[PDB]
Amino acid sequence: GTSLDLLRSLPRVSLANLKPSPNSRKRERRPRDRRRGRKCGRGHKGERQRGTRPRLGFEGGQTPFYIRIPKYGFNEGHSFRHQYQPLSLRRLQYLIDLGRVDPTQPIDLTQLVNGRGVTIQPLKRDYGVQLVEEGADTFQAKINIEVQLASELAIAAIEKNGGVVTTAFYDPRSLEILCKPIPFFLRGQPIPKRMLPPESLVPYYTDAKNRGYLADPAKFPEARLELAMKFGYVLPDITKDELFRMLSARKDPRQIFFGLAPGWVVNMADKKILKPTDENLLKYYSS
Amino acid sequence: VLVCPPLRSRAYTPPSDLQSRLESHIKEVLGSSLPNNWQDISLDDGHMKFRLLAGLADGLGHAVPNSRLHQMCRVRDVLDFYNVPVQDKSKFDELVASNLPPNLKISWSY
Amino acid sequence: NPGFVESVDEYQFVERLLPPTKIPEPPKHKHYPTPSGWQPPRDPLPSLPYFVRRSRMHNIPVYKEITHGNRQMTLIRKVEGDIWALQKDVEEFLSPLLGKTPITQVNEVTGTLRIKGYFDEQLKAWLLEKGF
Amino acid sequence: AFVRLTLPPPKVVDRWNEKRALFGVYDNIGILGNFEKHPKELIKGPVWLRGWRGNELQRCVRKKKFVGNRMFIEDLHNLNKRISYLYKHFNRHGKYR
Amino acid sequence: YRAPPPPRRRPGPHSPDPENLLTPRWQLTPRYVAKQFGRHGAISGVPPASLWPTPEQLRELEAEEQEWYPSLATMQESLRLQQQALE
Amino acid sequence: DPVLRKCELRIPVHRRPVQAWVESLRGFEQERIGLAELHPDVFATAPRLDIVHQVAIWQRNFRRISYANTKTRAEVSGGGRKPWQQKGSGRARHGSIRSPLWRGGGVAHGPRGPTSYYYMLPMKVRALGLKVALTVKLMQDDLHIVDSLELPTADPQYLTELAQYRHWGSSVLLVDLTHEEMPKNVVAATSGLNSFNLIPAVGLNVYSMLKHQTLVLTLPSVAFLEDKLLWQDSRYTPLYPFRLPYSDFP
Ligand SMILES: [Mg+2]
Ligand SMILES: [Mg+2]
Ligand SMILES: [Mg+2]
Ligand SMILES: [Mg+2]
Ligand SMILES: [Mg+2]
Ligand SMILES: [Mg+2]
Ligand SMILES: [Mg+2]
Repeated sequence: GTSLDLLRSLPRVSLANLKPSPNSRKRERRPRDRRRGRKCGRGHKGERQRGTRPRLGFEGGQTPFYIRIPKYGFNEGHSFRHQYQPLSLRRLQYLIDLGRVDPTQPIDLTQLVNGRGVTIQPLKRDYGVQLVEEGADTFQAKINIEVQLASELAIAAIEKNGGVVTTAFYDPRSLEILCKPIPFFLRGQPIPKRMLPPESLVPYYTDAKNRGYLADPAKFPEARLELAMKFGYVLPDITKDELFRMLSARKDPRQIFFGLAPGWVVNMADKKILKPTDENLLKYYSS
Repeated sequence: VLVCPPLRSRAYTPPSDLQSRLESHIKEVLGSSLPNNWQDISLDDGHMKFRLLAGLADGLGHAVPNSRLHQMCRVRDVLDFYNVPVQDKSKFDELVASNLPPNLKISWSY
Repeated sequence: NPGFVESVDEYQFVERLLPPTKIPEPPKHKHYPTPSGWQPPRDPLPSLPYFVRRSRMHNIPVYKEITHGNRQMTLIRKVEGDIWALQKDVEEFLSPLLGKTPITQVNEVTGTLRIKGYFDEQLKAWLLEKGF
Repeated sequence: AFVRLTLPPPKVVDRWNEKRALFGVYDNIGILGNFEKHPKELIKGPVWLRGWRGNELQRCVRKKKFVGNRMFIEDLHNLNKRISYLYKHFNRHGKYR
Repeated sequence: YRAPPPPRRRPGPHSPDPENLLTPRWQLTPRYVAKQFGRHGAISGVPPASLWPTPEQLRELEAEEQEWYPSLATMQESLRLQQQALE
Repeated sequence: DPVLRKCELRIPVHRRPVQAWVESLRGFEQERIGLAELHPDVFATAPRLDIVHQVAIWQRNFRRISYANTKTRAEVSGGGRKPWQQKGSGRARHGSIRSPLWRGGGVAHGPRGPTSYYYMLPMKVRALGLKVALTVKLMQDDLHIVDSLELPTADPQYLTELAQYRHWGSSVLLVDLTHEEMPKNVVAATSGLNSFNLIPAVGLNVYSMLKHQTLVLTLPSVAFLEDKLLWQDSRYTPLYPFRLPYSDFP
C-alpha cells in the first residue's frame, strides 16, 4: 500500500535501527541527583524513614478497624459451595448461528466447551452449566441440550420451539473428564462410573418438573403440558418430528459420554477401544 | 567452468523508441495485433505477466522489482514503470559534476 | 483367555469428542439477519477507500473501552486503507446526534480510530449498512 | 586522579563467527514445529531457573528446592541465612506498607 | 555455516532402568506405566490386562464405594424420614 | 515453462496477492524462470517496527542468564569479633572488620546468584513479528524466491560470486523446508562461508533476518511458512497444550 511504499524508499531495516514504540518505556529514577538524592524521598529522621514502620492495619495502638468488627459468616463454607457457570439463550442462539454448535447432534458439556461456548473450571468448584432465561424471546431453535441446572422459563423456550431439555448431575471427578476428555484417554486409565447425586440434590434430579434424568419417565408428559398452558403455547409432537431418535437420545445415568460404557479403555495411537472380559470387573462397572 | 559474467550497471535510461518496443512486445506475446485500448489490458493471468515482463527485461535490461511487481495491474502501469529513469550516480557524483564555484573544492577519500 | 476384548466399531464416538483448533466458517442462512442478530458482510464489497475487516469470530471490531474509571470511549480496530476517510465519515455521522464534532484519535500505525463516549450500537449499524 | 599513559590494545570482534551468525535460530521451534517443544526448553542454565524468573528471595528458595539435598554444608548454611535475611527485609521493611 | 539439526523430543515409549538410583521415583510408579500405553498404544508393551484393577485392587475400590457413596434407594428412604420428622 | 505458484489457502477478496520473481540458483544468468503469488496477509501486512523491536528484544532476553555474583557482608570470611570498644579510642564505631565500609568487606547491593531474564511474548505477537519481518524484506527487495537450492558445484567461490552478480547483500540467509533433505552441494558451500548461513524452515527467527541483509526462500518453505503463520489467526484459544491430539491440527 501507500504506507508500504514508503518503506521501500527508506534504508534497510537492521538491528541498529530498532526503536521502541513511542512512550512504551519510562525513565527509571535513581537516587544520584539532588531532587531524588540526599534524603531520597523518605522525609526527615523517623520510623518511616528508618524503613521500619509498623504493619498494615496497625492504627498506632488503638484497636484496629479490621479486628474490632464482629466476625460473621459471610464467607463460611465458600470453598464447598457449588458453582454453575451460567449459560444464557442469547449466547446459545449466537453460538448456533455462527456454526460453533451443531444443533442436529445432541448437546452436552463436552460440545459446549469444544465450541468455546462456555469456560469451565472444575478446580474452582464448577459443577456444570445452568441455563438462564435471558434471551428466551429471540430463541427459535430446536436442540437437545443437557445442562446440570435448568429454569422454568428457560425450559419453555426450548420446549416451545420443539426441543428437549434435560438436567443431569456430574460429580467433580466426572465433570473434569467431561470438560477435558482427550487427556483422560491419554492417561491410560479406564473410564470411571458416574456417582449419583448426594442427598441434598436427590430431590431436584428426581423431580419431573425440573426434567431430572433420574425422574420418572411417565410423569414428563403431564409436567410439560402444565408448563405449556402456563406460557401460552401448544406442545409440539416430537415423535412425529423426523429426528425423534436424536432428540430423545439420553445417556445412561452411569455414563459420562453417550457412546462409551464405564470401564472401557481408548487407545488413540492404535485407534481401538478395549473392553474388559473379566466377569468381576464387569460386575463392578455395570453397577 | 562457470565464469561469472561481468557485473551489470544498475542505471537505466528510458529509450526514445520504448513505445515501439512495448507495442511490438505485446503483439508478439498474444498475437492480437495490438487491440485498441492495449494499455488498459490487465496482467491478471500469471503466464501473461511472466512472458511480458520477462521479455521486456531481457531487451531493455531492467526488470520489475518484486516489491513493485504486484502493482503492475495493467499494461499502463508496466509502461510507466519503464519510462521513469534509474540513476546509479550517487548524490556526491552530482556535486562533483555540478561545476561548483572555484572557491569550493571537494576531494574524495573513499 | 485374554483379559480384554478390542472393538473398533465404537471408536467413532471418540472422534466426536475431539475439539477443533479453528473457528468454523459461519453456515449459510436462508434469511438474514439471524435470530441472534448476526449479519454476514454484504456482497459485493463496499467501494469506499477504506475497508474494515471483521474479527476472527465474524463480528464487527467495535469495542467499548474505558480508562481511569470515567473516560468512556469506543474504538474501531481492524481498519484498512485510508483511515482518514473513515474519520471524516464518522465525524459527520455522529455530529448531528451530539450537536458537536466528536473528539477522535487516529492511530495510523495500529490502524484504529478512537472516539470519546460510547457509540457502539450506532456505529455497528452504521458500519453494517456500508457492508464492511 | 590518574589515567593510562598508553592506549590499551585494540579489541577486535568477529561478528561472523559460528555462534553469532546462527544466534536465534530455533527460537520459533514451537509455533513452526507443531508445538513439539516450548522455546523455554532451549535455555542452557542452572536447573532451578531454566525457563523461570523471580526475585532473589524466590530465587533463593527455588535453588534450595531443586538442589537443597546436593549442596555443600557451608553453601547450604549461607543459603539458609540469606533466605532469613531476605524474608525479614521483604516482609518487615521497605517504604511502602 | 549450517545450523545443527532441529531439536526433537525423543519419540516412542520410554522405560527407565529401575536399578539407577537417580532415576526419578515418579517415573517408576504404576501410574506412569499407564501413561505409556495411552501415548503410544500397543508399542508401549504394557500388558493390556494390567490396566484394569486387580481383584485385590477391585475389592479396595468396591469397599470404599459402599462406605461413602450409598445407593439411590437409601438416599430416598432417608430423605422421607427426615421430612416426616420435620413434618 | 513458467513456474507458476498460487496460494493454496483462500485470500480475502478485497486484498490482492503480492507477487515475486521465482529464481533458480542453478545458472548464473537464470535470474527469472517463474512467477509466484504470495499471500497478502503474510507478505503485505501493515508496516510496524515496534513488533520487530518486541520480538528482537525477546530473542535477546529470555535466554539470558547472568552468572555475576558478589558476596555480602555475612558471607565474607572473618569479621565475627567487634574490632574495638565504642568509646575511649577516638575512632568511629564498627561491629565487624568486614562491612560495606571496609576494605575487603562485602558488597552492598551487588549481583546475587545467577539471575534469569526469562519471559515469553504471546503466541500471536511473536508470530506477527515473523509476518512483519517477511514483508520488510520483500518490499526492500531483499527477499528472493527460489524453486530449489540445487547448485551446479559445491565450490564456495561460485556462491559468493553469484551473490555479487545478482546484487544480493554480503550476508545471505538460506531457508530450506527440512534439515534432512537439503542438497549436499549447498551444505558444503555454505559451511565454508561465514556470511552465507543456512537454516531449516522451522528455525526461522526475526533476529536472523534482521542480521542478514538478503533472504533466500525455497518455494515449499514459503508454503510452509504461509500455513503456519496464517493458522495463528482464525484459530481458537488452546483448550490444551497444542501438542496433544486435536481434531483439525497436524
Ligand atoms: Mg530502582
Ligand atoms: Mg492501650
Ligand atoms: Mg469459569
Ligand atoms: Mg559472620
Ligand atoms: Mg561475638
Ligand atoms: Mg552489630
Ligand atoms: Mg571481597
